[PDB]
Amino acid sequence: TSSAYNSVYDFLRYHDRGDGLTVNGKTSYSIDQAAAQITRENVSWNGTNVFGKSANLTFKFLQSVSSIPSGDTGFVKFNAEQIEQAKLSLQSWSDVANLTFTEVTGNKSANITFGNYTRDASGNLDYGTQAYAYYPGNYQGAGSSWYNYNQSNIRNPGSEEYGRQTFTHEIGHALGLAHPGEYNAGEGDPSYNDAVYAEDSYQFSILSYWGENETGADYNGHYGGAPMIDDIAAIQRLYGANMTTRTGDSVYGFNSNTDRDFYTATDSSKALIFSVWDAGGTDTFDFSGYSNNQRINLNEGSFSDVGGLKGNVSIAHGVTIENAIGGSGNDILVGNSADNILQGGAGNDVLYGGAGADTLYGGAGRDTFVYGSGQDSTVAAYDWIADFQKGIDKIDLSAFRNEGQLSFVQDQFTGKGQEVMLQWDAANSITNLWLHEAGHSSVDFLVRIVGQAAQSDIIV
Amino acid sequence: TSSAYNSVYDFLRYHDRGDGLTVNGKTSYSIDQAAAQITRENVSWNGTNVFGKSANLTFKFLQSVSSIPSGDTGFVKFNAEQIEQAKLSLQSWSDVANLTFTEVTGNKSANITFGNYTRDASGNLDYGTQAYAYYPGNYQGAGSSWYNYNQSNIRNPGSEEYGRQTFTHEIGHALGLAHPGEYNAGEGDPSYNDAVYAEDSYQFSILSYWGENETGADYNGHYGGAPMIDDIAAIQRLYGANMTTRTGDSVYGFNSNTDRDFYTATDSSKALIFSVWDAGGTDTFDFSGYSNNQRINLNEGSFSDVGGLKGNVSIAHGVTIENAIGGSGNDILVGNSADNILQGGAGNDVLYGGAGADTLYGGAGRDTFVYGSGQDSTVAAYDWIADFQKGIDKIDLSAFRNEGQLSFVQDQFTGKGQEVMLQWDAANSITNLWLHEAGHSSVDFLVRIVGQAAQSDIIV
Ligand SMILES: [Ca+2]
Ligand SMILES: [Ca+2]
Ligand SMILES: [Ca+2]
Ligand SMILES: [Ca+2]
Ligand SMILES: [Ca+2]
Ligand SMILES: [Ca+2]
Ligand SMILES: [Ca+2]
Ligand SMILES: [Ca+2]
Ligand SMILES: [Ca+2]
Ligand SMILES: [Ca+2]
Ligand SMILES: [Ca+2]
Ligand SMILES: [Ca+2]
Ligand SMILES: [Ca+2]
Ligand SMILES: [Ca+2]
Ligand SMILES: [Zn+2]
Ligand SMILES: [Zn+2]
Repeated sequence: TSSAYNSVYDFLRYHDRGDGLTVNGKTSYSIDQAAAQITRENVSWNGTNVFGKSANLTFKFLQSVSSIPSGDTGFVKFNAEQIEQAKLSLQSWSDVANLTFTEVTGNKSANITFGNYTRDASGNLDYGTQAYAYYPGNYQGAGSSWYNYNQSNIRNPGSEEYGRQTFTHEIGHALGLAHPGEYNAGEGDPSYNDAVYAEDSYQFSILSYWGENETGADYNGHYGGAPMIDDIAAIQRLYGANMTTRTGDSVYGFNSNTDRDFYTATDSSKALIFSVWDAGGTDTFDFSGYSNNQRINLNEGSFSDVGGLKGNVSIAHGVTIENAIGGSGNDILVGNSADNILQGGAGNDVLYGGAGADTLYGGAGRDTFVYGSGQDSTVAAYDWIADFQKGIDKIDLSAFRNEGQLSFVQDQFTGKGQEVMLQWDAANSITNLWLHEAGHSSVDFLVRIVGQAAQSDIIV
Repeated sequence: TSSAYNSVYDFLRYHDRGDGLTVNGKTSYSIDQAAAQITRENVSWNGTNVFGKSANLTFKFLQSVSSIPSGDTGFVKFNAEQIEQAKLSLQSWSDVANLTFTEVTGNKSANITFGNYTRDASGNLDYGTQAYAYYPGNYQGAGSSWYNYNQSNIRNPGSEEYGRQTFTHEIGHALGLAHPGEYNAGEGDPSYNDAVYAEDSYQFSILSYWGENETGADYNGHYGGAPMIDDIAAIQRLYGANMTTRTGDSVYGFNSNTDRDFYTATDSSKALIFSVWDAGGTDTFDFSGYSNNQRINLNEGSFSDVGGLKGNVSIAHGVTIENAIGGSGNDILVGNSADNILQGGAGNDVLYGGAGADTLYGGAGRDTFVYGSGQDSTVAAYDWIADFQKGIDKIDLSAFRNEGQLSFVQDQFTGKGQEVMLQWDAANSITNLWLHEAGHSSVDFLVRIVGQAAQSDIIV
């Protein structure tokens, strides 16, 4: 098999997990096992051991306090930028789980509160700690979240990414989520070594303490400010999935119509770090503004390498994303079982539509359109390649070698199977590529091509 | 399991074939085995043993003859109605296989010719025989077809359905197709008993000699005038499939946009008998004008009971039809793995979307929406039921009993699995039906409903 097919084969297994694997010498958890681990405290605003139940919550920016439940002192109320960013974090949660958030003021009590502190119980300045929060419950301070105003990232969460991230994280605790493992700041000096399972890192959960690098991802110094894939599954386990979110045709990345900063890149220097939740419609990963070689996977639960980062984009369980556009780099685009439109852009790209009737544009450059199986392009649901360049692009059928090397025939099939034919339709200017597969009584594989193709453009 | 689910279960297996079955005490052939049997003469206009190769053929209405190759005499040329109907038959073939037909006149030779006879070699009137034709080849008379002008059905093929049928049949021989079994008129007195395989009947092949009744179908005295399912597979085996036919959104039945008489019903007294070939687009079986209880299946290779007939509609191998509309009768509509829009119409209908994200309208009456498995409506590709009537329609989940009887919960899942919940979204007026299936760690089944539904509308 060619390296183009191999490159797809391996990318499809990027960050495989669960199923009794061991990664970094640790036990590997599936999304759902990570999610049960994150929700092990079994507490939510609906009570203890209540799962799959939605909730309507209130939140409040404290303007003063009689005391802070941790004993810390030097209260300072949220400034305008902290308020705007905290609302974005809340929205990043209610986007994915069945939660509503409504602000209250004055003397009304609230499920989730926000406030800063600046000193410890002794009255001494604290410039060391970052933030903390209290689980849902009926006790004094339940749901309250607290942030160290002496940290610039907390004062400026809109310009310092760790601040927004910290907001999303502490709100997570305030909704009932725990760290993926038993560890907390102030309690010795834990590390990724103490992780219960391999996927305990920022790549999978912003509830983690560990950098995405511990799992092989690399965000180049940036912090995603929104729930990651296992966070989404966890919060949904507690409160149910939100099926009203972005149910129209949604575009993520460049030219985004999400009105969400963490899904939006406005120019090539923007870093994207997100796990997408999308509840309906025909959706596109538009990564067209980057020049880096990217690897984009549209399979649910899978990770992509976008914009020069590694493992920075994923798609949540229960989500189907249909289209992808690469950039000017040499990209790999992998579709899912749906009907996908894949656009490689400039650069020399590898596109794989997988199952379903996909429509493929290699764009400029020397592109390869890869078929891993007869089920990729059946007659009943055939692929189109819409911009094929004779003598420049390639169609890769090397995967079929596993059942006998395919041979070309000019205009008739012998019946021995494992033959490929190109047929030119002069009236429409379409080339039909037919493959009569071993074990098939009828000719069941077809890719239609808008343009001419030569025998030497087909890799067998 | 309910009788609604059972009714779907059985309909899905209507006319099962191949796979070592025996039907009517005979060996059952698959479409492809029937097709190889029909093409056993191994001859086509491209020569002997040439398969999968397209052809550009000519045809001619003889105006006189020096002799007729069978020895029959009393030549009479085609009349205007025979010419129009013969062209429709030719078109019914070139619609499905990669053939073009071009008429020639004067002294030019032609691949396929048409002419009538009226007497035998002795010069005596023949009012008994019907028609015959000669296989492709290089010999004198190859491809010629001949019809008995003393038969009113041959003179009036536009008003007498057996005439048009006979045209399509003899043209079949002229393109290289044989009877499904070794038998021919004049050669003793063959019958369905002599059939090599069970599916040798008009239900499957208009090359057959045997009535559709021999296989349990019933066309109420009508004759389909176009290639049936195994005829399509056969002709495509010889000449390749025609992928340019009806590649837009095509509607079959009432309100048809096919401009084909055999796919078109203009009012409720019209009988439909067809096997559809369609090479692309989003297509609809519109059977809305009938009052009979109908059973409509959108799976490729499957048969339906339409307009009060039995087994009169099928879908050819390699074809995907997406939508169906029933009539005022009590119908069953079965979808395929694609995203299907199913409309039951009036009457009490059973709809089953099967896999994919389907959108279902029960219409007037007491309708049942049936789910046979978790894969029918995953969160990633969920069904909509768009006109659900609380207290009138039903959603049938009885199939899930096979893995434990489903129980209802009001607003939270226990985690034991096999529970169903209805959730009302007041802001949008949508009810979400969630099913947490045994063996699933997350909640993976969802049907969304435009309208209210009661617990007692769900059949577990
Ligand atoms: Ca969407
Ligand atoms: Ca989608
Ligand atoms: Ca590219
Ligand atoms: Ca696909
Ligand atoms: Ca390219
Ligand atoms: Ca190209
Ligand atoms: Ca495909
Ligand atoms: Ca069509
Ligand atoms: Ca279609
Ligand atoms: Ca009906
Ligand atoms: Ca379906
Ligand atoms: Ca109905
Ligand atoms: Ca109804
Ligand atoms: Ca479905
Ligand atoms: Zn924490
Ligand atoms: Zn015959």
